[PDB]
Amino acid sequence: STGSATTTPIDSLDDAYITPVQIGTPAQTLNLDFDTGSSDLWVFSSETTASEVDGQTIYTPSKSTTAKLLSGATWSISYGDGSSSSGDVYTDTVSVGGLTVTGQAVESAKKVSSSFTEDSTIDGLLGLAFSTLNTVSPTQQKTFFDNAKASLDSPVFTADLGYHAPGTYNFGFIDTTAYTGSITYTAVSTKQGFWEWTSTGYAVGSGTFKSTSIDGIADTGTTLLYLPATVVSAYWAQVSGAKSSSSVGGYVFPCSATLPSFTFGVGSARIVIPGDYIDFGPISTGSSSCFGGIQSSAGIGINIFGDVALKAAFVVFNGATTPTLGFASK
Repeated sequence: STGSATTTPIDSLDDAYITPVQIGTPAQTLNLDFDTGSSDLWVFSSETTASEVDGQTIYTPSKSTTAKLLSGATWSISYGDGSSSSGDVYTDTVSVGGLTVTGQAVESAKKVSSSFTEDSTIDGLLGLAFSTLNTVSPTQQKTFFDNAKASLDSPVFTADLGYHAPGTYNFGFIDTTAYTGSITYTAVSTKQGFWEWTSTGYAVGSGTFKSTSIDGIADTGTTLLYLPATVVSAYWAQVSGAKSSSSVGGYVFPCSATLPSFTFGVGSARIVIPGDYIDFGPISTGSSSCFGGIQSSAGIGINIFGDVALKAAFVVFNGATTPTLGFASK
């Protein structure tokens, strides 16, 4: 089997991407944030505290003939941005892009933090990291990918995120029309439950490439590119008037600037992030200070190749017995 679904930016900045997902029978379509940095499929639901719902579409298990309470199971998750959610668990039929899993754990939110409530466009998350990170207790649950894997034509999914445009998540096949050149594969460590890999270095603009190992994760659920302070300083030093602002919470730059590109290494291959991908616009409405898309990871504990980096590539998440990542230009 295979699946193919379009993923759409939630706003003009590509802050996140939503993908429609069918849950239950008859189908209830929710727009989920596919997150390769977490491993829970959770949704706004008929159980979510009413004051914490503001425009999201909810899953109502009582209206699904295939929903079953997963008795005794609870979940609770906290994300890198300080957001959180928790609740109970149903199993139900879940389809993505024509690929169907029966018996998928669908984590029904009873509580969500303010950032979720305030984002009306995101109806929940669909985690695509390794199932060792799933938070369901007392019986850990599998991701949609892990449950689909054995049925897929190839044990892979691909992320093809757009810049200010829709893109695609494919499951079970690699669309050889969706990228240019060849795919370079690189080793993955699953030790922390993430798609963790080591970049071979970077360049700023037309500068020379610096060969240096940068361990980090491929995370579709993180907007920005978070790298070591040395690398980030080197990038923003090439932008007149850029500075790190403790009041704003990262590097800002004059909105009048033209940003340089940023290149990262994948083995001997190179992925180039155009400068415009690194512009996240005014810090507040009407400001002439703009927020940068490359930020320091120093206060995180991990480097994160988030959407800024991933949307410059066609990315293969190879879930074979020995997982690997692949990157191609596009």
